[PDB]
Amino acid sequence: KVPPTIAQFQYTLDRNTAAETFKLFNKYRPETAAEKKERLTKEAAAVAASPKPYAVKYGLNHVVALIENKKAKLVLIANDVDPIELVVFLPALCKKMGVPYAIVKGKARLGTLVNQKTSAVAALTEVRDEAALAKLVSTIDANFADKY
Amino acid sequence: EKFEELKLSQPTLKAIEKMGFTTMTSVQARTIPPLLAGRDVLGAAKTGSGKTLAFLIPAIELLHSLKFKPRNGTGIIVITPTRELALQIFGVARELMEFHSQTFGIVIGGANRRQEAEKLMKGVNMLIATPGRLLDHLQNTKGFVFKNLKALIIDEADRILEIGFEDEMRQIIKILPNEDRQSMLFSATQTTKVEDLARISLRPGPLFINVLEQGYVVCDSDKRFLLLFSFLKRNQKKKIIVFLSSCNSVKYYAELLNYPVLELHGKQKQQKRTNTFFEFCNAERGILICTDVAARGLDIPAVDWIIQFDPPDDPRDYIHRVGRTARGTKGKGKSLMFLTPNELGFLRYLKASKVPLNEYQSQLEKLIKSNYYLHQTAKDGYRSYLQAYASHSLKTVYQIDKLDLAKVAKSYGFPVPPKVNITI
Amino acid sequence: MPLTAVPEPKRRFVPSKNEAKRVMKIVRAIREGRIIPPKKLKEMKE
Amino acid sequence: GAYKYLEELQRKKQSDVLRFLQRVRVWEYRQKNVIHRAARPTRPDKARRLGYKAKQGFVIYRVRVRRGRSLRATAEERVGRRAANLRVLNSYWVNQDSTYKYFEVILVDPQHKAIRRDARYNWICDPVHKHREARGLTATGKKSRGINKGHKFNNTKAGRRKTWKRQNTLSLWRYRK
Amino acid sequence: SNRTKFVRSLVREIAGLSPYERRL
Amino acid sequence: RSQSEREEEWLEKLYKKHGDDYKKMFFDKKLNIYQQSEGDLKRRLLRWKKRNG
RNA sequence: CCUUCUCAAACAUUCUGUUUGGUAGUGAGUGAUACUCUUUGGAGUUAACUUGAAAUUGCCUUAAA
RNA sequence: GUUCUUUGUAAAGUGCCUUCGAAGAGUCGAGUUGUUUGGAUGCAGCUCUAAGUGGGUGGUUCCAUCUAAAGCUAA
RNA sequence: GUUUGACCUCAAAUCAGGUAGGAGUACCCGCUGAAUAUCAAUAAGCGGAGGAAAAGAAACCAACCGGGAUUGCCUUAGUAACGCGAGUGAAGCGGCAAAAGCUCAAAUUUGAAAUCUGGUACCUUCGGUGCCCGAGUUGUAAUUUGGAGAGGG
Repeated sequence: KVPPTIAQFQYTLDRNTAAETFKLFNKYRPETAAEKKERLTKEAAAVAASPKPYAVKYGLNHVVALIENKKAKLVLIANDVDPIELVVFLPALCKKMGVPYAIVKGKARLGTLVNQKTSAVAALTEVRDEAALAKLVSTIDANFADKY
Repeated sequence: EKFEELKLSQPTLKAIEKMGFTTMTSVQARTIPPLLAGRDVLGAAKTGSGKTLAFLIPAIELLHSLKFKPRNGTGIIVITPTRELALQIFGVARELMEFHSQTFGIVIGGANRRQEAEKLMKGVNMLIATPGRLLDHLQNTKGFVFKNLKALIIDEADRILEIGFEDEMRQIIKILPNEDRQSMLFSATQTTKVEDLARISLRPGPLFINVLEQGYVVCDSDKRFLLLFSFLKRNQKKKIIVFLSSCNSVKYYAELLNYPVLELHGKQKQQKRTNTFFEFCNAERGILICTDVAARGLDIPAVDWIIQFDPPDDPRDYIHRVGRTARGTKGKGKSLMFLTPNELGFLRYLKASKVPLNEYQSQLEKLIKSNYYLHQTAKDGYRSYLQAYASHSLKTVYQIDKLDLAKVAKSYGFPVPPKVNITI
Repeated sequence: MPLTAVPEPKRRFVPSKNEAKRVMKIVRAIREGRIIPPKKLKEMKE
Repeated sequence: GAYKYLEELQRKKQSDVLRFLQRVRVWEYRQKNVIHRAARPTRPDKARRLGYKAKQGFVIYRVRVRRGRSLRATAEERVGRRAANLRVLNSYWVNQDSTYKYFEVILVDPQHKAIRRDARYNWICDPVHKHREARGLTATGKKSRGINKGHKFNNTKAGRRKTWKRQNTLSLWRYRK
Repeated sequence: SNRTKFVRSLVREIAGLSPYERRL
Repeated sequence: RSQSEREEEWLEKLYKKHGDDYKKMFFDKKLNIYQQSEGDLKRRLLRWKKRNG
């Protein structure tokens, strides 16, 4: 028994759709520090025309900058952020902007796929695979927004 | 006659020569000397007759002769009802000001209010303004230089009357100085209210000077661009003139099509402005992207189709122009009006004329997402089109609330509606 | 409609300048002989 | 940025959501020592606008002070006394109830080489900044000192004791005026 | 600023009414 | 001040591919890696020509 | 909850041309009359267009705990 | 002064055109209680608690001046 | 899974690299503080720094044809004001000494957390480089601090 704005968490994506979303997100893992460093060293050695890279967006400030621009297509939100005020308004912002959002249990689990110890949120803007993203978005909507 | 035959200043004559204009039109020849003498004037000069340059030349000459600094007044204020006409007038004036150090600017309704307010603090001496924004500007623009008023004129008095700005024009004139300032106005026709406004605004005795099947298609706001492209492709290599709301949209569409179609608008250089029209006329296969104001500049040559894509500046003006074309040519160019499903209310105006009627993407999305210049041009065209829709008089037929910005953006190739500061 | 402003910077439609700066810094280091290319590191792994 | 949303949410202090958050946080802190190390601030916007940065060298401490020498001043003094090797920069309120009031204070360690080499933060390493709260140089201390401009602070513009000394001294020149 | 007004409205809807505001 | 060797090579490539056609050079997707403006491109080309030819 | 049948021979001498065989498919929907056959027992073909992979019932255990 | 280096399609400035254009909340403020001032101000326990063309300081319809609730800085 | 991992939290190590007490005290800063108005924001007491400390670039002073960081002196002035009683007692303007402005929060680097602490081997050792480790995404660098400022030509 808490205010409606609270307890919107504890209702989350089911195991199957959550696993599917994690599998889809793992494809766009950003180049870790070691991989980027070695690739840059290789490029410099070769020097001693380029496609736009694709990666997931996870910075809370960066994600919020992408959110409200309607560029973000799907956003994942951790339900165990200690400063809950950082994420209480994010679902409402996404709903107002019409951007589908999914609450996934575990900030550590969210961060494990972006080479970070923890990550409050994760969002996707570009895609490689658009049909898979659309199907995942539809499934997430039908299983989360229409239910809760 | 020629402008060089007068006592005009050397920089003004050089600017005129660089503009490509050497001969003086009847209205220009009649009005330039009396206006340079400082006498007021009123007339029924129709749009496109060259009255803009005829008025500008005496005003620019006065600015050059007085040499007053921008901090010593406001120079010339030119009120224009339509945003498109205001932009065309500003572009024409820029050609003369290219050889003049006096500051020039614009105050257009619907544009960024803060930008115009900040620009007004620099003492603009060549100002093109709109009646609607002037009330708020004078009510809130602290420190705006508004006392000198070297010259104040109005244009398209009939359109102002139709819009109903007379109530605002009265207050603007009352607040405006009532001194030796030269006063003039022009319109397509003279009526009781226009004459009353002239009497109220003209202090001295004026130096009076004087000089059908309709086709349309119903298409969604998103499919309009693709429908037009398909129609042009099926009818490619022909001679067709397309009327567009704004010059920026014309440039964007021409650039997109070129990436066999020419462009012609009031923002292009006057020399190129005339050269493009001449080339289109003499090509026998050219395609022209232009606006209503530029088309009104000269009589439309023989054409096969008149694809009025964007809404016309004045429905009455277009309705009369189609009839005039139907009588001045034998091979009448079929008209192709585009009506939004939510804009079907225009049918009443068409029926009032009693004329017969007839009822005749990823590839570019990727290019927009990959090219910065093309994306910027598309955004500018979308903004100009929305502003032109805002600057309309048939508020019962055309409404921004009736248009889905997402569909318009899709027509322009943007996945999402770009930002626009429309007063919705 | 989106609420934000400041239209898209050119860098978003152009390869990052930071990547070029890092590549040129690595090139300078290689010229100074203080960085061994990974291909040479593979040989030195012996 | 999201920080604007955080500030706007914090503006409505008496909202039922913030009431629940505060009553949960106060109960959670009631089971901890009076002064303890905080892993991260609970009001990131306030700390960020107060000059706190998430880098090696900064420390966040939560201290509990009896309700009813201001409470913020007492908290700053206590944290400075406990954190002798750290310098108190600023502090902000985080919770209150009928029995206790809670404040969060951010501290910067001048010994860490990160702060020493930080051109924007190495100023605190100067010895003149030792125990800022002790001399009331902090934001709360300066406010309590009445340091400000205008007629409302003429008698306490800069130094309440200094003006008394100035108006009590007898200035005598070599040649009497 | 339109964005600031939007954020204020969003915060107003999220936070609901204060206990003293609820008396209205 | 001068131009870097890589910058000189990039300028030479565009000059060979488009000569003095600045407008055409602007739209070169696979040689104008950085979307430089016409003014910047022409200024750099003029500097290169003055320095070399 | 993985992922798709990636050339065989002969002649050729051209920095390699020709023949044979090798192409066994998500579904549903619309469609203005032509070649046929068993001629009642309905079956094989023939332009064109829409699509979320859309949809109501045609009588071998270390990919392990 | 003397000598080696720069470079990297690197960073800034000038005038013009163009599209945008954020601002310190348990804080200001009022109430009350202790305290200081020759100032009625400020300081301080606590109930409440403000807005963004908004807020503070001053007078005859308001007009004049700044943008507090963060911090550094030799003389 | 009658298991195995991600973190977060909490403890310990004769762990590695660091800092804190106290002394002195004329001046500085804060708290407290006597012998309803007066001795008094004094005497005494406690805590915290340096060669000076504090303050410092206005939610300022003024109602003028306006001045423009803080600080000290003369003047304002023993005036305004108050306690109208003994008595306390300002401040703007003016002249002089010396003058310096800046840094964050705030709008996306997302076409590349580009940032930083520590370990290791060298060198030109109040530091620099190659590699590794860790912090950082609940925001480390550049770009903006209202004098506006930012994306482009």
